[PDB]
Amino acid sequence: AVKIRLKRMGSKKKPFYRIVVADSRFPRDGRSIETIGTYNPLLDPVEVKIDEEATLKWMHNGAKPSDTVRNLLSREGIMEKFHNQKLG
Amino acid sequence: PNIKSAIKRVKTAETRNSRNASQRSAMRTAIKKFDEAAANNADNAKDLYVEASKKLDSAVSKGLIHKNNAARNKSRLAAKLA
RNA sequence: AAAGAGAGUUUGAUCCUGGCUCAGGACGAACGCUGGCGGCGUGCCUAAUACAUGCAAGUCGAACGAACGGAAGUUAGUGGCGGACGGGUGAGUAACACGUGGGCAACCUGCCUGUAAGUUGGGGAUAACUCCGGGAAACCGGGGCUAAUACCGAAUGAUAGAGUGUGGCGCAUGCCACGCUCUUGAAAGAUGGUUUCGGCUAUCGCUUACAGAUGGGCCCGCGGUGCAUUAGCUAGUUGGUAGGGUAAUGGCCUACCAAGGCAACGAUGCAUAGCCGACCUGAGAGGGUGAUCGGCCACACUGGGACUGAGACACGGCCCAGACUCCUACGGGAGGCAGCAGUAGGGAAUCUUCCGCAAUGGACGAAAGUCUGACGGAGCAACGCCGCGUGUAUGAAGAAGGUUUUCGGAUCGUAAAGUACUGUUGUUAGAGAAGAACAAGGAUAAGAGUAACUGCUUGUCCCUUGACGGUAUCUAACCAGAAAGCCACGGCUAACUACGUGCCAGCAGCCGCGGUAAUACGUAGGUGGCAAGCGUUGUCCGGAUUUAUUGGGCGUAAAGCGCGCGCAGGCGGUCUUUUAAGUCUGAUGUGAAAGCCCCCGGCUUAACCGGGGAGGGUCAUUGGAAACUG
Ligand SMILES: [Mg+2]
Ligand SMILES: [Mg+2]
Ligand SMILES: [Mg+2]
Ligand SMILES: [Mg+2]
Ligand SMILES: [Mg+2]
Ligand SMILES: [Mg+2]
Ligand SMILES: [Mg+2]
Ligand SMILES: [Mg+2]
Ligand SMILES: [Mg+2]
Ligand SMILES: [Mg+2]
Ligand SMILES: [Mg+2]
Ligand SMILES: [Mg+2]
Ligand SMILES: [Mg+2]
Ligand SMILES: [Mg+2]
Ligand SMILES: [Mg+2]
Ligand SMILES: [Mg+2]
Ligand SMILES: [Mg+2]
Ligand SMILES: [Mg+2]
Ligand SMILES: [Mg+2]
Ligand SMILES: [Mg+2]
Ligand SMILES: [Mg+2]
Ligand SMILES: [Mg+2]
Ligand SMILES: [Mg+2]
Ligand SMILES: [Mg+2]
Ligand SMILES: [Mg+2]
Ligand SMILES: [Mg+2]
Ligand SMILES: [Mg+2]
Ligand SMILES: [Mg+2]
Ligand SMILES: [Mg+2]
Ligand SMILES: [Mg+2]
Ligand SMILES: [Mg+2]
Ligand SMILES: [Mg+2]
Ligand SMILES: [Mg+2]
Ligand SMILES: [Mg+2]
Ligand SMILES: [Mg+2]
Ligand SMILES: [Mg+2]
Ligand SMILES: [Mg+2]
Ligand SMILES: [Mg+2]
Ligand SMILES: [Mg+2]
Ligand SMILES: [Mg+2]
Ligand SMILES: [Mg+2]
Ligand SMILES: [Mg+2]
Ligand SMILES: [Mg+2]
Ligand SMILES: [Mg+2]
Ligand SMILES: [Mg+2]
Ligand SMILES: [Mg+2]
Ligand SMILES: [Mg+2]
Ligand SMILES: [Mg+2]
Ligand SMILES: [Mg+2]
Ligand SMILES: [Mg+2]
Ligand SMILES: [Mg+2]
Ligand SMILES: [Mg+2]
Ligand SMILES: [Mg+2]
Ligand SMILES: [Mg+2]
Ligand SMILES: [Mg+2]
Ligand SMILES: [Mg+2]
Ligand SMILES: [Mg+2]
Ligand SMILES: [Mg+2]
Ligand SMILES: [Mg+2]
Ligand SMILES: [Mg+2]
Ligand SMILES: [Mg+2]
Ligand SMILES: [Mg+2]
Ligand SMILES: [Mg+2]
Ligand SMILES: [Mg+2]
Ligand SMILES: [Mg+2]
Ligand SMILES: [Mg+2]
Ligand SMILES: [Mg+2]
Ligand SMILES: [Mg+2]
Ligand SMILES: [Mg+2]
Ligand SMILES: [Mg+2]
Ligand SMILES: [Mg+2]
Ligand SMILES: [Mg+2]
Ligand SMILES: [Mg+2]
Ligand SMILES: [Mg+2]
Ligand SMILES: [Mg+2]
Ligand SMILES: [Mg+2]
Ligand SMILES: [Mg+2]
Ligand SMILES: [Mg+2]
Ligand SMILES: [Mg+2]
Ligand SMILES: [Mg+2]
Ligand SMILES: [Mg+2]
Ligand SMILES: [Mg+2]
Ligand SMILES: [Mg+2]
Ligand SMILES: [Mg+2]
Ligand SMILES: [Mg+2]
Ligand SMILES: [Mg+2]
Ligand SMILES: [Mg+2]
Ligand SMILES: [Mg+2]
Ligand SMILES: [Mg+2]
Ligand SMILES: [Mg+2]
Repeated sequence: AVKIRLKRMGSKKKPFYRIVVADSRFPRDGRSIETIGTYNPLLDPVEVKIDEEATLKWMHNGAKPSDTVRNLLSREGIMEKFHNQKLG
Repeated sequence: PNIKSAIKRVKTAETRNSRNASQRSAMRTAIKKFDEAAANNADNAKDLYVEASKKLDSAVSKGLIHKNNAARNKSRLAAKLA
């Protein structure tokens, strides 16, 4: 089951996450299908950059955001679009 | 075994082995008594194709044979019917 | 744009050829002397040797029969999913294993997403439990009782099979769409709202079918190693006919038939080796390597086999055989650190039997939640890279004391000592981060679906969680106080004087120094290179144009076969027309991420870490040009 999740990279006690699409089976920092965006939690206003087009393409093919990703996509505001394109 | 979840697997697989071997050899007997009937051109050759067909695709629903395997064998037996 | 340093050594002296040696850079390094700190990384290269002791794979009572509780509320076994992922190693392997590019009209795919049909009716058991029996123990038999989403029939339902009709087609085998006849193939309930109880209904499920996504299977072109003092190799081998088997084509297997197939464009054999992105060096072309990080492969004490499953011939699963260790009441039993730590051994050589699921990602669950030596952190080691501390300023023709002196002086030396100043570091005491998003739970609002709810999807508020760790980081004060070594000084190569020894002790990369005035041995004074280091050894590239495509040669220095006839191969006079294999050029797809390079930004700077880009192919499809080779 392919799902979108964070990927930890950076230095010791300085994490930086890169939103990727990959299977659950593959390692956390291993194979991935493609990359969507990044996520910096250290910045006090957390800044995130997303494709907003590859995500919606993937979520109509059987992709599920994880716990932290869903908060990111909701705050950015594309799960509304996933709502509207589903029923419309 | 020495992981508690592994002791169950070794003994629950034997129960599946027992049930599978029993009805897998039931399938082969129906085929065994068809091709010999086809050679003799008896009247039983026609209706021995039906339960052999019934045995083959019942095994698919039971899940111990692939649907391509069942579909293939039925076609090849039908040729021998003459 | 980029763009290349030489020196010593054959001779009485010279010019060439030619080897040897040196100056540079890099290690997963080791050893010797020395040793303050912080940040980021790295750490069994040998025995794929043998392994004490702990922990690394479980979960679900919202699928089915118990103990605390006056019968409210929480905890074994059957059953489902997961154990095929995550983690380790480099033995084997010279081949579709890998890299790159294609084909599958010759294939499969649990969980995930969408859509369409339904989820109707029965039956027989068996664990657990309860007795009996056997054995030291592992554990094995017999009798009786019970349930399920466990198991097995039944009704209905195939684009599954057979026989056809039509069309539209393609690459030969063949494909796509629709229609007709006949035969087979399915299922499960659980938790709630409503009504009434009939019944309906929400959520999670269950069966069949088709799509998408994901992960795999098979085939093919090209590419990357030594030996010819290794010339033949092969017999299911090569092709065909019929059948078997597989998810799928195929000698994959079998019977028959024929005798073929490969090789000097290097078969076969021996030796060595996981492959790549990449790393080191180099002006470049190349040469050497494949540790850490990422992708693929093979292996799991040594051989062989299969079961269960969507997926295995399965690291912490099973069966047999072998070697080894252990327990036996002698009948028999139990094991596998190339998982995280750790032990012995080998070695010149490599770390803790630590803390947490707080963050990320996994398995189960409807959810809290449980599991996670993955992963986050901490510990040891100057192993490497980066940063800066061992005090600053002024101060004598010049303190004492070393060391030398043709004895007047010179040098250590503005360095002492003195005065003035600072606290990076230190010691003490006070303040104290980010990493946290959550999930769940509570109110709402809007939607699809409803006879109506419950419930589902999205939005906003309330509440909640830190191993690191009182860590990083500030400000308050006192102290120049606790913090400098290593190698060389004849030339190459920056830096010279005394004393001791007397071909002895000794030095050495090369030339070569030492035989009672040694800038070369040993010690001092002084100096020169670096600095928390500095030297030596081992390995690789460079210099080496010393295998010369870029970039050498064969009269006398090494080097023209004693000469001819000639198969294969290499090369080929002049012009015209055509073709488009070589050649040049445009578009599309791809050459992952990380790394080198370019442009910006964050850590007080750097190392380091982010964002974007570039480069990288004798690559595939397709369109052009016609001078040159064909
Ligand atoms: Mg924050
Ligand atoms: Mg039936
Ligand atoms: Mg001479
Ligand atoms: Mg020379
Ligand atoms: Mg150089
Ligand atoms: Mg050097
Ligand atoms: Mg020390
Ligand atoms: Mg020491
Ligand atoms: Mg090893
Ligand atoms: Mg072995
Ligand atoms: Mg043990
Ligand atoms: Mg634990
Ligand atoms: Mg219950
Ligand atoms: Mg459930
Ligand atoms: Mg239980
Ligand atoms: Mg693995
Ligand atoms: Mg190997
Ligand atoms: Mg390796
Ligand atoms: Mg490929
Ligand atoms: Mg019964
Ligand atoms: Mg019994
Ligand atoms: Mg019984
Ligand atoms: Mg039917
Ligand atoms: Mg039926
Ligand atoms: Mg299903
Ligand atoms: Mg794989
Ligand atoms: Mg094949
Ligand atoms: Mg090849
Ligand atoms: Mg055939
Ligand atoms: Mg063969
Ligand atoms: Mg060979
Ligand atoms: Mg060069
Ligand atoms: Mg190169
Ligand atoms: Mg290793
Ligand atoms: Mg071993
Ligand atoms: Mg199976
Ligand atoms: Mg095995
Ligand atoms: Mg296993
Ligand atoms: Mg394997
Ligand atoms: Mg494994
Ligand atoms: Mg083990
Ligand atoms: Mg044994
Ligand atoms: Mg270990
Ligand atoms: Mg040892
Ligand atoms: Mg030793
Ligand atoms: Mg966790
Ligand atoms: Mg989690
Ligand atoms: Mg779930
Ligand atoms: Mg455990
Ligand atoms: Mg732990
Ligand atoms: Mg770790
Ligand atoms: Mg250090
Ligand atoms: Mg040392
Ligand atoms: Mg004096
Ligand atoms: Mg004096
Ligand atoms: Mg301070
Ligand atoms: Mg304090
Ligand atoms: Mg304090
Ligand atoms: Mg969370
Ligand atoms: Mg919530
Ligand atoms: Mg509401
Ligand atoms: Mg509402
Ligand atoms: Mg909501
Ligand atoms: Mg404090
Ligand atoms: Mg301050
Ligand atoms: Mg002071
Ligand atoms: Mg000099
Ligand atoms: Mg002397
Ligand atoms: Mg010397
Ligand atoms: Mg000397
Ligand atoms: Mg000295
Ligand atoms: Mg000095
Ligand atoms: Mg330094
Ligand atoms: Mg060194
Ligand atoms: Mg050396
Ligand atoms: Mg060269
Ligand atoms: Mg020459
Ligand atoms: Mg010549
Ligand atoms: Mg001569
Ligand atoms: Mg000669
Ligand atoms: Mg001649
Ligand atoms: Mg010729
Ligand atoms: Mg010509
Ligand atoms: Mg020619
Ligand atoms: Mg790349
Ligand atoms: Mg900056
Ligand atoms: Mg970087
Ligand atoms: Mg980049
Ligand atoms: Mg022409
Ligand atoms: Mg033309």
